[PDB]
Amino acid sequence: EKFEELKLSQPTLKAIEKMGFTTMTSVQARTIPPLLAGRDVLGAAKTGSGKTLAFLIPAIELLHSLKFKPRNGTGIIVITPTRELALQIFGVARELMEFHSQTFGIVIGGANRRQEAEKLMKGVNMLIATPGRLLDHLQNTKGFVFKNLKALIIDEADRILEIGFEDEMRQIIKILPNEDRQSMLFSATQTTKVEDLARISLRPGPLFINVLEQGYVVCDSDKRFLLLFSFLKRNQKKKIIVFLSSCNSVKYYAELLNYIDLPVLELHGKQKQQKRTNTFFEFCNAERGILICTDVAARGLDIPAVDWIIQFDPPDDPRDYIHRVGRTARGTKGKGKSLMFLTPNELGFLRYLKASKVPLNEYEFPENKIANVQSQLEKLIKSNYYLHQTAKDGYRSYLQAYASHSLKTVYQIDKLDLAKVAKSYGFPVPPKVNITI
Amino acid sequence: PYEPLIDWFTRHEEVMPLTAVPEPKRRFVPSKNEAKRVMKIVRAIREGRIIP
Amino acid sequence: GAYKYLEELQRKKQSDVLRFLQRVRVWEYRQKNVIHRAARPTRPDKARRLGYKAKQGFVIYRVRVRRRSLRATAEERVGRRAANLRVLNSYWVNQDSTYKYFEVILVDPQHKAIRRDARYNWICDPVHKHREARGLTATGKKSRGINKGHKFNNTKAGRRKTWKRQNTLSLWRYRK
Amino acid sequence: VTSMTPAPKISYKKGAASNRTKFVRSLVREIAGLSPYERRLIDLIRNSGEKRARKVAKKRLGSFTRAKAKVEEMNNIIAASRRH
Amino acid sequence: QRTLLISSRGVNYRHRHLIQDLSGLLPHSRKEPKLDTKKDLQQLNEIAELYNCNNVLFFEARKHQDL
Amino acid sequence: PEYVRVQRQKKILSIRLKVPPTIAQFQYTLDRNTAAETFKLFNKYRPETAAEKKERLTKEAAAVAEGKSKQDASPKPYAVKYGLNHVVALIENKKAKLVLIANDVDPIELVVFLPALCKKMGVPYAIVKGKARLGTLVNQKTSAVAALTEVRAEDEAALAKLVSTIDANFADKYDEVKKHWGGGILG
RNA sequence: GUUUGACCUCAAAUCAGGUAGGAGUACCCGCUGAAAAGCGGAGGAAAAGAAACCAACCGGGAUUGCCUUAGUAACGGCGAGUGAAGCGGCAAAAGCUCAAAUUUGAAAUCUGGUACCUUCGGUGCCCGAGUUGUAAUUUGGAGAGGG
RNA sequence: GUUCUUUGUAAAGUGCCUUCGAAGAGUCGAGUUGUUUUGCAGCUCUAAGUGGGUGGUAAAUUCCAUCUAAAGCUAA
Repeated sequence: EKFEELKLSQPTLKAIEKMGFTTMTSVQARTIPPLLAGRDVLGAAKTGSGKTLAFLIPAIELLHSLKFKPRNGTGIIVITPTRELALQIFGVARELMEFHSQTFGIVIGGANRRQEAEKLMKGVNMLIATPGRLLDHLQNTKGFVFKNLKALIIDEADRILEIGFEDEMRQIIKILPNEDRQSMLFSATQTTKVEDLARISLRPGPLFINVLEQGYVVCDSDKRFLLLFSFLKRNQKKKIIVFLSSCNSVKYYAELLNYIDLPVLELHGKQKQQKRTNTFFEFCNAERGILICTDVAARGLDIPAVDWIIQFDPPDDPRDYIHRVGRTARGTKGKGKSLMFLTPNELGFLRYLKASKVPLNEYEFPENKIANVQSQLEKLIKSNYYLHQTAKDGYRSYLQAYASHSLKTVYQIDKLDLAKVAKSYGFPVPPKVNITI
Repeated sequence: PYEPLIDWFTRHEEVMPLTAVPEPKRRFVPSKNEAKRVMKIVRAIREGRIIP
Repeated sequence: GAYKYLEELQRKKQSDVLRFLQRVRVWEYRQKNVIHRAARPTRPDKARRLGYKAKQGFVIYRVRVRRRSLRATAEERVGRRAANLRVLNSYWVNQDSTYKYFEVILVDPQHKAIRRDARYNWICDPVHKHREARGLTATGKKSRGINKGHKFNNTKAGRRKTWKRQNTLSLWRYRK
Repeated sequence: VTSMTPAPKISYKKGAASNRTKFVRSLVREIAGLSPYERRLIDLIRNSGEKRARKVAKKRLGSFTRAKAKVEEMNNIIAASRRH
Repeated sequence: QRTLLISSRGVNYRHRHLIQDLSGLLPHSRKEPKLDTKKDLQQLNEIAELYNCNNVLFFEARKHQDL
Repeated sequence: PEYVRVQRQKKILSIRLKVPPTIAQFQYTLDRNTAAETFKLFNKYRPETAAEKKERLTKEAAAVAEGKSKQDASPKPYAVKYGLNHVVALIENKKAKLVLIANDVDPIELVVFLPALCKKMGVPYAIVKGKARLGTLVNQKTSAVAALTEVRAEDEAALAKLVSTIDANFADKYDEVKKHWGGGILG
């Protein structure tokens, strides 16, 4: 069916029109009448099917049917493992709530605690959060309007369990009310301990719908962005997609490289989704273009057969990266050459690549061929306030992305020279970011 | 008695500042208060109270 | 700013450097008079949080007192000496077995910087004559004991006040 | 008569300590050195144990929980100096 | 046995002089300066452990009226 | 007189007694040629005087008064930085490329944290001799601090070798004797 | 360089401009104090005054004063007698300012002298004061940077 | 009320988003002495920063309440 066929409030209709959605994906078209019906649900769907919007529509329907004040309650609660997925879900949800009247917020470990605290003191009518920081905010923030719980959703309980936040989740649900609460949850696969949390969460009986060499380039953390720029100039007139972690670094690298006037398309959660669709369409039809994107915005959509996969940032799911390069090779008869940047702290990832048993190719670097624009970068950052702030934001979100990373054995912040990271961003002195180290 | 000073805390060096204070706009652009004083002198010369 | 360094270093008084400076300065001030003019506050942060500004119309006296309170008497001495000045405030710096040392900020209401600059022009009012003589300073209000709390009860002068409450009788036109 | 939840006003003093003020205090600590009873106190730990150390520190102080913090602080100094 | 007598911050003078008299009574009692908290009491055990006392005595004065 | 008697009796009672090692880092200071080249550096970066400031203001204001709005272009002013809270403010970013510290301040405690603070922040501090010589290069009576951050490209190579010169001459020579209790020998 | 100069300190001025004292003292505020006197300091009022408050409630909301609380609580050879306060009702109602992180792309601040002017001042110029911090902005009820 | 001028990328306010988000130490407090009926003063000692002050509360390895001291002004 269509989104515009179903019974909806008119600002939600304007929202769906402006997000470009008319049609429905089939599994979400299945789950939406139980989503309106008020039953609990679990669901198996691929990461990036639009399954955010699938719950976003009847959640805002519930908030519209209840019309309660921002002081009145919180209601819709969203639990999501990754800070990046949290920002993507939030950025999709912003315009949806913006045509609506209610309130939207963020709770993320790695954000400023007095910020999130003051937002909770004001009250937030739709919460999106990481599991670890929720125990802090429920146990510590006073006066926060918790007793309502109109609903609750979990996304990718595989990833919560694979991180290991499930005990935190049990403490949360033991804090959570149940009788007003309905629980909806999406997870592409399932295990037993997923189902144990599901048996606690799902208050009625639910009906549920279930439907090769790599490049690796070891570089120091300062010169890696420069080498990306050099390799991108050398491979100009070849379409290449670069995978990042943080949307701020996406926007900043895109604005930077457009200031260096080589044509670059950005693709991130802060990008408006109609503009996002325009950029993806222009990349797919232009066939010689630079695409900067995060990991999971790239996960959310199928990829044309590309000259290069370049992964600059650390991965969200390395297992999904191993499956993703295999499905990329088997899907694309045109050869797509995959590479990842490495830092000399990261070589244990390589042995996990040796756990993946796929072959590996080391791609070498000449120190003579260095683009040498870093002085121009620093003069630019000392010049432009706007570029200075976007550079600081990419740096900040980059470090918070490392903070939010699961594999500590692959990534330790203690290993990293933040001076070189700042010089890669172009700062001679690393700016202060309030990060537990 | 007396004994030489222990430098336990100095020997670890901070690679970052203390405060995450955002940089102000006025550090990057030409100075505003300068220009207000300029326009003060301009208004005085337009009134002829200051001779060129 | 550097004032937080001075305050936190100031809280560690019996630390070696501060007692060294204290032991030098007590002898150095012992060379001079009972009352004299200091060029600058030796504890500038304490003077700031007591209200000092570095401009004309702010006079710093250093005063020596033998071991009322000692601090309030120290304020009364420089209040008697520089009558044209109005006493802003005072603070401890140093002491000996023989004498305690205080550093007192006084403000002149005659200087045009003080007569303008409306953060401080209130001290030009003749109701602010000799605040130390009436105990209207900070140490004066402490020794009078004027705050809010059940810990604060009728004490000495207020005791005579409530003795006054027992001493006078109130009668209306129509007797109640 | 039913309910209404106020936004709880917590003083900014009660929030936390900053990185800045911890840096300030710890940087004052090595510069100021030790006061003479602290010079006594580290030695008294090293000689006759934290029992007698806490007792002497409480005698130097007025109360007991401050003597806890003082002894724990000098233990932090010994741990910062001797191993490192 | 050794013994410890502890008061709270609440004092009236008639409320106070009894503690003096009791310290005059038991010599193995002590006359420690008064504690801050009327509410936290586990620390006193440590205090008795630091004073090697076998029975510890604590005086709570609520509102300068109740002992 | 009395004041001559006291100013001669001062610096006797100091050296007679044990000074703490956080003092006497002062007067373990920079030698002759290196301080000379440091002053040759900072006189290249004198700040603008009030007269020169007001003069340029009158020039550009007479320009706009004719109007005759010539252009809108000026790179930046570069100068030394000399406000004490401003000097500390330029640290804890860090921005101070070099700091000069006067040995003689009568409230010494204004200054005593600055060597340890630039030590932990890694800022190349140097203890200079005489705050009057600081005030001369900054159009004040005294200054007691001297921070320098922004340098033209003509002078940046001189800056780095001066930093290496100071870290050789100051940080290597006087670091262990900084820890030692100075003075104590009677007069 | 045995010279010269920055400072810093301390003196001196028949230098310029100001200011303190004494009287009175009904009321006010401090200090001392017997069987009150005294001292010191002000004003038309003074003081106090914007909670490190009161409460335990369906909470209240700077200070001041009146009525009530109340001759109660409490204290006292629990003898002589001493002797409150919360709340309530009313009068009156008013709130503000510093000190903490940089303006660093320009000490932006002010006294004084002089020349004029529309003079409880204004403008200009010049000495000074001031970075050992004068301005703007911010006093938790936050606030700041940006957008 | 009339009348003359006042802008210079001048100053401010409201909502939303983002990034931050620093405060009164010889003080608090403790002991003693005097003084007062609990404060004040002297002498000695002398702190903390999710801190501190104060009060109820307990089904008890308690919970909750309520303010921000050690800076200042303010008519009636």
